Amino acid sequence: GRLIYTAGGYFRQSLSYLEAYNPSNGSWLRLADLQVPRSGLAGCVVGGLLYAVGGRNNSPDGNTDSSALDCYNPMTNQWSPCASMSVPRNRIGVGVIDGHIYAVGGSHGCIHHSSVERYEPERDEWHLVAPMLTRRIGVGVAVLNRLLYAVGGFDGTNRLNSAECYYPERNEWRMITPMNTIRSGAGVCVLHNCIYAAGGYDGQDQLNSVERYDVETETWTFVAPMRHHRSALGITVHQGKIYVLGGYDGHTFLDSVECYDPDSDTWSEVTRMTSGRSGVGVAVTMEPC
Ligand SMILES: O=C(O)C[C@@H](c1ccc(Cl)cc1)c1cc[nH]c(=O)c1
Repeated sequence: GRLIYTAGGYFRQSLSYLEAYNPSNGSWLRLADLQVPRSGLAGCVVGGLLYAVGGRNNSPDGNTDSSALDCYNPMTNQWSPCASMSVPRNRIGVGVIDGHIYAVGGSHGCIHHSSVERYEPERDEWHLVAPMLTRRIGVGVAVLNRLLYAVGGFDGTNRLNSAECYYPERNEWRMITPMNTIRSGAGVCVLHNCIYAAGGYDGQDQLNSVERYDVETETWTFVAPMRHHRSALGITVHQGKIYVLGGYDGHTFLDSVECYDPDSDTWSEVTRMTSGRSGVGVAVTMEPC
C-alpha cells in the first residue's frame, strides 16, 4: 500500500519531521527526520524515492533559504543529500515529467525567482531551463499530459491569479487562462484532465475556495469549498482523491487533513496531523520496511 508522506513545515520554527499517513487504516508513522529543518519546501516522488526540494530554515539561530535536494528511501528509512540547485528557493513548487524534477520559482531573500531548473536523477545534475514569464513564490505546480503548469503565487509586489504552461519540446512558457481567484500558497495538483487550485492567500484572507482548470475547455470552474480556510497547505493525490494537509488560516497552524471526492463534489475531514504546521512538502509512495 501507499502512504502520504509529509516532510518539514513550520510551527514557531522550521521543522524536521517526516511522518507518513496510511489512508487504508488511519495510522501515522514518524520516520527519519530531515537532516536540516525546512519550511516552504516541496515534495515529489521519482522511482519510488521521496525528494524534498528547496525551502528555508527559519530557526532561533538564523534564517537560511535552501537550495538543497534530499532523497528519502522508504526501503532504508534514510535521507541522502543530492546535488543542490543553482539558487536557494523558499516557497518553491515542483513537478515531475519523464523522471525529471522541475524546480519552479521561490524566493532567496528579497529575490523572487522566475527561473526554473530541471534535475536528472540518473546524472545527479541540475540544469536551468527557460524562465517563467512571471516571478512566482508560493507557486502551485502540476503536470498534466507531459506539460508543466505554474499557478498563482506572489511576484514580490502582488499576489497572482495568473497561470502559465511550459512546453518541454519548445523550452517555452506561455500564459494560460487566469484563475478566477488570486491565490498565493494554494495547493495545486492534477486529477483526471483538470488542474485543481485549493485555498491560498489573496493578500487579505486565507481562502477555502477551490477551482479547477479543464485543459480541453481552457476554463476555470469552482467546485465545493474546503471545510477550512488555508494557505501554505500541502496537497497530493492518493487513489483518485485529493488530500490537503495543514496550512495557516490567519489564526491557527492547522493540523486538519481533508479529502475531496470528485464524484460527490464533497470534502470530508479524514485525520489530524500529529501537530499543526504550514509549508510542508507532501508526496505519495510505498510504505517503508
Ligand atoms: O503571498 C505571500 O506573500 C506568501 C504566502 C505563502 C506563505 C507560505 C507558503 Cl509555503 C506559500 C505562500 C503567504 C504569506 C502570508 N500569509 C499567508 O497566508 C500566505
